[PDB]
Amino acid sequence: AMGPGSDYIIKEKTVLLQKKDSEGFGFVLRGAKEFTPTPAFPALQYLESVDEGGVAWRAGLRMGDFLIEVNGQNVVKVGHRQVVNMIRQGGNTLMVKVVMVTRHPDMDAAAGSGSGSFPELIQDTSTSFSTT
Amino acid sequence: AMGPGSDYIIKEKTVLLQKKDSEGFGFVLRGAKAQTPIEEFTPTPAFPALQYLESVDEGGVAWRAGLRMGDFLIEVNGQNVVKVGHRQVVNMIRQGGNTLMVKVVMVTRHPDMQDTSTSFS
Repeated sequence: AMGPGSDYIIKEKTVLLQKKDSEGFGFVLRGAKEFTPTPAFPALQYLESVDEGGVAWRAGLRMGDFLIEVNGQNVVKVGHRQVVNMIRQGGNTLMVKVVMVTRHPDMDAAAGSGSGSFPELIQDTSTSFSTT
Repeated sequence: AMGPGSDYIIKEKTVLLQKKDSEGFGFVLRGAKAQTPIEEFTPTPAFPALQYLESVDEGGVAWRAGLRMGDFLIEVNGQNVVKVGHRQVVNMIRQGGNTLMVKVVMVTRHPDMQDTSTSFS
């Protein structure tokens, strides 16, 4: 439809993690221990944090990623213990499909403007204030 | 408003960042370039400000003050930056030198109808 808003940007990625038996994947999983997935909250388990430089980090995962599938099994509505079970049953390899959801201002014209209805997302840019 | 709705959890924090010459403040700032459609921007619960933290260096100055990825910048050294374009916010941060007072907002959503964490470190 026409009009402005805060759109949902759904950024999806399937990631392969391979670790040593002596390692962790380097993330903290958090989620619920009747649910409806939505863009605002697309799965019950998500990454609370990702160790900088660990396996998960180096393979691309980041805090806030929602877990969609674990080793090709859907985990969108699965409880915490059971999702933890699947990562356990997968051993030193984990294929995980995740989504990052962000909101993004869309300045598309309102109805009656005669303009088109596609998103007009504002242009972002980044500037590092990192030490390195 | 009784009954179901869209739930936003908003947490506001003001922190004082003080770094050495050898450090950066320890975050990456991302947000809207100062181009024409930014004049049309109104802050909302879903999107409280035009500039936000794309990342925060683990263990760095911002991190130790508790800032994290996704925090929205509301104020920089007492000046409101909610509607301000990226270069101007960057310059405001630079003008503060090795001290940055920043007020941020973190917005989170609830599942649509408790939570447990498990470490994999």
